[PDB]
Order: sequence, then structure tokens, then C-alpha cells
Amino acid sequence: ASSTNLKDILADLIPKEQARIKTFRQQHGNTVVGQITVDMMYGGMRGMKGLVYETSVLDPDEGIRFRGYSIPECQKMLPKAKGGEEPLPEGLFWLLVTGQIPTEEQVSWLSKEWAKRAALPSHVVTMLDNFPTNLHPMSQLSAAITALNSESNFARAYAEGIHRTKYWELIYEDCMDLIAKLPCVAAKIYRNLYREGSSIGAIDSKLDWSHNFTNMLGYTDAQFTELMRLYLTIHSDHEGGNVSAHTSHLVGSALSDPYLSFAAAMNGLAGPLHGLANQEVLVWLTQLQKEVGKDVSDEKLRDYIWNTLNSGRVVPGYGHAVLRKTDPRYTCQREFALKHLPHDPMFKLVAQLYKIVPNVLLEQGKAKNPWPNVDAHSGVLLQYYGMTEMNYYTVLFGVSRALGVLAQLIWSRALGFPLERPKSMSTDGLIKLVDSK
Amino acid sequence: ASSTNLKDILADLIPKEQARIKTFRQQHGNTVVGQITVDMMYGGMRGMKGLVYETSVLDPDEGIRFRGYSIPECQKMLPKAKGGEEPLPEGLFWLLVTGQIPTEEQVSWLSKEWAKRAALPSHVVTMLDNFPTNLHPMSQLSAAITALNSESNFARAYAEGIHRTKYWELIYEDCMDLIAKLPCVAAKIYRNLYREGSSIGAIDSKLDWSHNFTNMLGYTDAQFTELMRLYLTIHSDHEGGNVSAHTSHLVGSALSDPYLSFAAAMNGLAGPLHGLANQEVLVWLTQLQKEVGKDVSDEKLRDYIWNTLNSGRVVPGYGHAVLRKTDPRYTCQREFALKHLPHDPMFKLVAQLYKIVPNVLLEQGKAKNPWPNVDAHSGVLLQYYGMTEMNYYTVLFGVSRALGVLAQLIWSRALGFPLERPKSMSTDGLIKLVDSK
Ligand SMILES: O=C([O-])CC(=O)C(=O)O
Ligand SMILES: O=C([O-])CC(=O)C(=O)O
Repeated sequence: ASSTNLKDILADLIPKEQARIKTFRQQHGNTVVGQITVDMMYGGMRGMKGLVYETSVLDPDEGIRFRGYSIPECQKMLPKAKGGEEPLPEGLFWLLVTGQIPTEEQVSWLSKEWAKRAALPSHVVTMLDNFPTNLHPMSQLSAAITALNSESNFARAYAEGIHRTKYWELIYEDCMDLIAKLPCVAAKIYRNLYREGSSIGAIDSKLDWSHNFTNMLGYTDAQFTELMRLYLTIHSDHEGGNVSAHTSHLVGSALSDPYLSFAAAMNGLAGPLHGLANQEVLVWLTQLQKEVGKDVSDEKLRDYIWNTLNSGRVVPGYGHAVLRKTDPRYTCQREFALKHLPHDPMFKLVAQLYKIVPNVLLEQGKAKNPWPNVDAHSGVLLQYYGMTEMNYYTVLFGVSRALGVLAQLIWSRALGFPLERPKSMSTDGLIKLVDSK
Repeated sequence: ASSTNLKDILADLIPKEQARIKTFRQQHGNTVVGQITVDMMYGGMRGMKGLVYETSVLDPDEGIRFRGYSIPECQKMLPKAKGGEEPLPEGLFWLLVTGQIPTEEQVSWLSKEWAKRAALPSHVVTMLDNFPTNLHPMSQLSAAITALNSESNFARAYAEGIHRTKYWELIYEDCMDLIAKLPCVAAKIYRNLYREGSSIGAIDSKLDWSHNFTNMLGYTDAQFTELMRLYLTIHSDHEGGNVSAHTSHLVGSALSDPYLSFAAAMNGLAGPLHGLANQEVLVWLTQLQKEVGKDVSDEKLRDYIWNTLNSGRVVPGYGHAVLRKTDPRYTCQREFALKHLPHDPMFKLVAQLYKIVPNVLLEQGKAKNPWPNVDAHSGVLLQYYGMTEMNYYTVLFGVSRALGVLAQLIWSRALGFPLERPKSMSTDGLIKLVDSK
């Protein structure tokens, strides 16, 4: 007897693995895994292996798997949206949380539970309508989300003294609600900014997560909803040790609720060095669209690329911290591209940035990975579907990234992972360390 | 000729140190400071030396220094305010930023520039009047912080392409505007909340920061304006390692501006395992004040203690992260209380924990530090001056906590410290790490 619910599922899973890493730590706490050096401790933990985190692992060479589900494994193994071909993101939140690949049914449950949870508090909406147009879609988007910590069941619980065991639970209810509300506040920025006067409407609970949002933005093309579904699966989880995810993990660990703890992280994502770069290639691209002019040879186009380099600047959408190969999450976006829009002026000037850009960082050897991003090529497809307001681009990114981040958050509070308290050192005293000692 | 301005000092100071830590890493990049072990990796970076950080260092046995300045070296060598005895925190910001203890003038300078730079934008005020009474003053707080970043100069600079070199420079001006406006905002949340009705009126430019605050809080006791100067000193910096400091430092490294990058941390501090536990000694202190009753022995007091311990709970104001000793920030406030409230109920019982609690954790050795906090102590004094809404206490903290955060941040953007991209490890891949390899 009985039917579907991720909570039950978890209550079975959870323990088995508390035991499981316990035997591990019994045996191998004893183990020196890496080494800490002065360089790393000057250079922002690059290679310094700091976290445990389950909800994804990146490979330099291969990259992002999701159980070990490589995006192309997911692409075809996670369930599709009744009339489409894309990885539909309830099937992904399924995957990461349980290590299992779902039933379509067991996603429908998901959809219709999120878009049951999917109701916005008076005040949020007030505040949101008050937001001045001069205010970034993202400064906005945290402001609401940091104010959404009114609906927080966990934060409610604690202050009345829920017992340690439990913790994972209530944050299962808060998260589930936040991923649910998220979209509406995504859409409800966009529309108070860019189409400024019209309603973000109803929720058909006989729609999926992705699609509700497409409706709520006021976008009408079927095909853009496949794209949307698709972004919404590859921006999701991309290991721990990135800014946003690491933030959230961290502000997570002092037992601050998932509302507060997401919206700490989008300020993670807000960082032009984290998220903005999305938005920023097509900044450049309007910049190259002007300032180098309409139609160029790869010479002034390379002089333009030299352009910005020499001007001390930031070359977004090429290279990557730790990814030493092609981001699957480009290649991912390509085959989507080749398949609905191969006819585009910025599309194929993306198969043209596809042979010139890095090679100016090969000329340079700036940082260690010459190959394509995810920043790159998403922008180009947004425009195609007539998403053009490139500030809003990282509102999108947070919406997809909401999947990941709350995903581990449930796991850390079921796994009792303590408080994120490093050791920091001073220069002067580090000077006393290495040499003076 | 010419007069006072931290900026000028900075442009002499900054290079000297770039060069400095330059040589240092040419020689000692190659130096391994210690080890990465699996328990550290499953147990929250405990000893796991992850930073270099300037504006303060904390020793186990010794605790907080500021340059090498202990709280007591401070209490005196730092300039005090015009008929009063207390470390005046414009001289504290001074200390950290420059490496040098100030002059009373260039604290006059500092006061004066702040009380200039504390304008408040329209749209803050709107939304701060829109905050409903069942938000916390810190959910309330951040949201209006993260909005405030519309008044980010650096956030504007970057959009147009300032040069890398320049970076500290714009974050100078943003932070200074922050630490400036911040308390107007703190005060405005109190006053919307608890004082429900009345304006937060003046800023008298020839007053001091802490003074003007007390003035806008509605608080007319002279004595509470010492305690304040003082509080605001010892809640400033406590190295990098902690949540709020490390959070900012993080979202900082992502070239997100000061506002966006403070606010994230304050949720970091909003954590019950962070800052809320001011509030939650006095949480239990109404739960002493009822539930074991008015006048008790240290039996059914001890009982009291053991009861929430066995109920698995958290016991605030005792123990700590890294401090294996009696906080300087305790003994600091002790010497105050001795001088202005040796008559109190909740004082002398504030030494009534002062031989009982950790002893039951000495029964337990629950964690590794027997001697007191700062959360311990403060919150008794605060009712002593008639601040009582123990919710707000943790708004109190972040006001102080804006010094140190905006403090290091400036030195990070001038030292051009990169972006904190650590390495996260999953279980199963940890599993294949240690033992399988
Ligand atoms: O891992 C990185 O450094 C950032 C990244 O690509 C992500 O957060 O998706
Ligand atoms: O360092 C700790 O973990 C917390 C602390 O005392 C502080 O943030 O002031």
C-alpha cells in the first residue's frame, strides 16, 4: 500500500549513511588527505581540499556528475516533460537528494508539491512592488529571500527547542517551500522591472516547475520552455567549493535557516566574479557589437580581445577555477543550439569565439584552463528567445542553483556536520611561522 | 600644511605591504603550514588553517589582539570620548586599518566623516517602514542592507571598467559610507519595532558615532553611552575564522561590493550558533527566571543546567571554537560591571554561573573549553541600561561587527587576494581517497 513522498524516502536513507561515514571516520579520521601551504593560504584555497559535500562532484578533466550522473547521463536518464526531450528539474532534485533516478510519477509528485507550496507572503510582494527600478534584480532578489525567513518552519522550531536529531526534517519543509516560492519572486522581479505593470498570474498545478515560471514571466514559446528546463538542470549543483554553494554551506552551518542561508549565497552569486559574468559576456558582446563594430575580422576581434586584457580586465566565459577541460555545460548548450537556432548572428560568433578567445590566453597562459565555460553560450540563447535584459540573467542562475544548494543543506543537518570555523592566520605571524620558526 | 584622512595613509601603507608579502611568498610559497586530515574535513575546518587575515588574531590562551593590542592595551592607548573613560571605536577602526593607534584629532576626523556620510536613501526608509512586526530586527536588518548597495560606488565602477589596482579604493569609499549609515538603520529597526512611533531624528556631527546612536535609540542615560562605546569595541573583530568574518571575506572575494558582502555575513551572524546566543543566555534567563524559579540554589540551578543538556540542547555563553581560555571580552565587561552595577540580581548571578556551568561540562568535557564567552556577559548589562528586547541584541553585535568586516575587506581588495575556491570532497570519493588509494 501507500504512495509518493521524498521525506519517507530520506528517513530510510539518512541513518544508513550516518552509520556509514561513522565507520569510515572511526577508521580514517586518522588520515592526512592533503597538504596546507603558504601559497594556498594566500591564494584562496586553490587545491586546498576543505569540504565534504555530496550533492555533486566536479572532475577537472571530466567534470560534473550528479550521482556520478554525468549531465549526458542525466540528460537521457532523468525524466522528460510530457511532449519534450529535456531533463525536467524535479527529476534532478530527485537525483541529487537520493542518488536515485526517478519515476515520472515521482517527479510529478514533486512538481505539484512545489506548486502546491508555492504561495507568496503579503509583505514580500509589498516590498517587491516597492523596489526602485534602479536596483539590481539580484539585490532585490536577496532582499525578498532574506525577508522570506518569516515563513521559516525550522527557525520557528528552534526557538521552541526542537531536539538535535530532527533538524534535517524542518529544513526539509523550509527548503521545499523556498524552491517552491523562488520562481514567482524571480518572475516577479522581472515583470516589475522589465514589463512593468503586468501580473505574474496563477500557478497551474498541472504544470511543472520550470513551466510555471515560463508562464509567470509571460513568455509563450514552447521551445523556450525546453531551454529553460535545460538551464534549470545544468546550473544547479557544481560541487561545493564555489562561492555561492560554499557560502550557503557555511551560513548554513551556524544553524541559520535555508531562506537566510540561500540569500547569503546570492551575494556570493552576485559577485561579478561569481555570477555576473553571464550577463557580462553579452555586456562585452554589445561592447564588441559597438565598439569594434558590426562585422569584423578575428584580427580587430583579437585586438579587441587583447583590447580588454591589457586594460587589466576580466575575460568572462573562458577558463575556470578548477575545470581544466571543456565544461560539459558548454557542450550541453551547443547541441541545443545546433538543434533550434543554427542560423543566429551571435550564435555562430559563438562558434567563432569558439576558436579565438583562449588562444589569447594561450598567448597569455593567464590561468590554467583554455577551454569553454557555461557563461559563454547561455546568453546567446537567451536573446534568441527574447530574453534580452542581461541584468536579469543571474536571477535565472539562482533559480536553477536553488536546487543544489538546499540539496546539501538537507544533508548536512541530517549528517550533523558542525560549524564552519577555520583557522585564519596573520601575515606578520605567518612570517613568524614558516621562516622564523 | 594639510589635514586628516585615512586614505592618504593608505596609499603609502598599501604598496609597502604588497612588496612585503611579495618577497615573503617568493620565499615561502613553498612552505607547508600543516595538515589536512579527514576528521577536519568532516568536522568543520577545526585547526584547519585556511586563511591569512589581517585585522585581528586570536590566541587560545591569550585571545584577541588588534595589532598586537590586547583589549586592555586598547582600553587605555585608544582615545576616549570627551568626558568618559571608554575606548571610542572610531579609534578602534583606526588601530586595525593603519596598524597604528590614533590621535584624538584623527579620531575627531573619523567621527566627523562618518557623521557626514550617514545619509539614508529614500527606498531604505520606505521598506524599513514596511517591515512587519514578526520579522527579527536582523532579517529586517540585512534586507535593508542588501538593498542599500544601490548606493554602492564600487558596484558602479566595476560596471564601467575601473582598473584592478584601484580596487581597495572604491571599497574604501563604500565601507566608510557603510559603517557610517548602518547604525541609522540599526536604530531605525528598534524604533519601528519596540518604540513603535517615534523618529530617530538628529545626527549631530560634533558628536561621536556611538553617541549619536544612543541618541537615535531614544536612550538618555550617559552611562549607557560608555558601555556602548566599549561594547562596540569588543564586538569588532575576532579573526577571520568565524562565520561572519569569513563569510564577508568570502562574498568579498567575489568582487561583490561591501554592502552585499556585509549583509550575507549578518545572516551568518544571525545563526543561533553564531550571534543569536547573546539573546539566548537571556533566553534561558527568563527560563531560569520562571522554570526553576526566582531564588534557587546551585542544585536545582545545576539541575537546571543539566536538564537542557540531556535534552541535547545548546548552552550559550560557555565555551568556544578556538579559545581554550576566559575571554578578554568577558573580563573586559566584568571590570565595567564592578564599577557601575555590583548591586544586581542578574549581575551577581552573572557570577553565579561563574563557578557552576562548565563544571557540569567538566562533568561532560562537551567541548574543550571550560572558561566564559562574550555572549555570557553583555546581555545582563543591557537590561541594566534598560535595553530589554533580547531579540535586538544581535543587531547590537553587527553594528560593532561592521568595523572588523569592513576593516579586513579593504585590505583584501588592496592586497588583491583572489577568490576563495576550496576543494570539496564527497564521501564516496573520500572513501576511494584515503584507503582505496
Ligand atoms: O566551481 C566554480 O568555481 C563555480 C561554478 O562553475 C559554479 O558554481 O557553478
Ligand atoms: O570566533 C568565533 O567562533 C565566534 C566569535 O567569538 C566571534 O565571531 O566573535
